[PDB]
Amino acid sequence: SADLEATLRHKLTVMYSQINGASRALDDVRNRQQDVRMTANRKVEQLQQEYTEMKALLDASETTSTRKIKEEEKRVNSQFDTIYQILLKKKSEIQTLKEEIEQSLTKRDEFEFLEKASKLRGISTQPVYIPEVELNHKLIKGIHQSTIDLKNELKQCIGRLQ
Amino acid sequence: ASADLEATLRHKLTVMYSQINGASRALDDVRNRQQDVRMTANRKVEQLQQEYTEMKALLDASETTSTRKIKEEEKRVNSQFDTIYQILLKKKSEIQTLKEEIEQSLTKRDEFEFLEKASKLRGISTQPVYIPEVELNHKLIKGIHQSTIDLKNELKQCIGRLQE
Repeated sequence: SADLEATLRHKLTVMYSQINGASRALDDVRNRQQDVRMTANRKVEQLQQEYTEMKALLDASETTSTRKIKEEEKRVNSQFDTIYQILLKKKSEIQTLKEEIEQSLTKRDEFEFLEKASKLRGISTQPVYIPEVELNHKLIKGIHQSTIDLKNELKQCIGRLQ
Repeated sequence: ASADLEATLRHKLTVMYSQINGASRALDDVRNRQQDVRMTANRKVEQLQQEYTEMKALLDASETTSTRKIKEEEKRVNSQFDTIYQILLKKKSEIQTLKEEIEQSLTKRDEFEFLEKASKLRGISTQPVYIPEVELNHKLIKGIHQSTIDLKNELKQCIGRLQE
């Protein structure tokens, strides 16, 4: 009769323990869930680094190429600077001989002219000669294409990994 | 005599005067070839620059497209745990309820009340709950992580030879 009530009392006690078992288990799951979140982020942060480091490498080759192009630009515009120099001289010197020859025929009838005149006939001049210079187009093309040949091979790697 | 000389000079002067303009035209010519050289260089930098921008867009996809794949798995697994939590909470509740019921019932002291509360307790499991093991798929993740390294290295090696 009253055995039933006392069984219930004891059961109550066991229940209390089951509840905690459940509460431990619930906390346990919430914690395995965080661990999982941590390990994910970890691996994302890891793969994020690769790409950063990839970008550093691309950024070098880009700069290193750019410079190679600019070095050529500079190479060539230097040659022209040297040609410019040479041409200005040619101009001013020819200018001087014009000025000489002209002011010589100022005084055509002095006896001294026939002497000065024949001297100036020996002083001949000639046009200015731009030599052929240009940007090395094979070198540049070579690069431009070649950086494409990278893009495409980077594309094809992103292929097989993904 | 002096007839011929002066006339030679006249002709010379006009050869010269014209060569002076040749020289000024030649000077303008080089300044213009220099701009052209500047324009063509810049073009080619600006073009080289675009490749790399486009390269970066491609790297930026794969990166995000991989990241998602990892996050999708995270979600996959935390969903399984959500389902386990659900199972466990429902257990806790059924028990906690029946404790509260049985408890306030001992106020009243009806041995039928008891028989009933006894039969309710027979329909509640007495065993632990079975947490199965849920794991992030490690092959899938390693697979990626290493594989993005396998990219870095092959991108490095392209940049090598495609730069010497």
